[PDB]
Amino acid sequence: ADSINNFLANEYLRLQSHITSRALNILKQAQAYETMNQAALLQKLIDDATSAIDN
Amino acid sequence: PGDKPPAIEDSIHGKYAGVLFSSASSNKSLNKVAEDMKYFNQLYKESEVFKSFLNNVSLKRNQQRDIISALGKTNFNPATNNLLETLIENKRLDSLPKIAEKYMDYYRILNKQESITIISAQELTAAEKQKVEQGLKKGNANVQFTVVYQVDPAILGGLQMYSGNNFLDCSLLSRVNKLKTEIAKISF
Repeated sequence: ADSINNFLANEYLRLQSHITSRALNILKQAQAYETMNQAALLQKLIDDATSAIDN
Repeated sequence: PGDKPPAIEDSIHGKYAGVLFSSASSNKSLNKVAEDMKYFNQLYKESEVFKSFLNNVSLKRNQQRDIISALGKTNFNPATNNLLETLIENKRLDSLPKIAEKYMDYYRILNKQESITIISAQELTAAEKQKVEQGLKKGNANVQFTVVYQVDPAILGGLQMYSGNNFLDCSLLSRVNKLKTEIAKISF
């Protein structure tokens, strides 16, 4: 009886960590993609400036 | 001018030329020796026998002394005569040409006149050249100079001035490179 109770308790804790970790990783991964999107937009701007010099 | 040559060097020809410059500038004269050394340089390249004589090393000291006298015992400043005697005694006669050249260099450094070279891609119109002279004048404004032009660069619309030992770049090519580099480092 005690083993199953301890098993369920510790297993519940492990599942909570798994859910929060997934919820945290999704948001962090999204933020990384957003920074890359913003950087790409600005990089495009700089390339237009360089092309203007060349022209 | 303080009996001090422009530069001090430990090379053989440098050592002798500096002593000659100091000694000559000491008593009274530098321009007289300049003509003497200039005459030797022209002769070293124009007269074949004279060049072979100087380079000849199997020659005895007395023989070298007699041939030099036959060249001329006057029209050479006493310093020049004493210099030749010393060279003969020290077997340094072969290096006499270099010394000459080196000396004139120092003399030409004392010359205030200088030649300025401008490099531009586009051909310089005469009207534009006059403006350039006005700018160089206003820059110096205290020394007369002779201008030289040269147009075969990769730069465009840019001017680069060489003045003896100084270089000033106003080329647009530099501006192009600087901007492309700084735009890269924006670190947005």
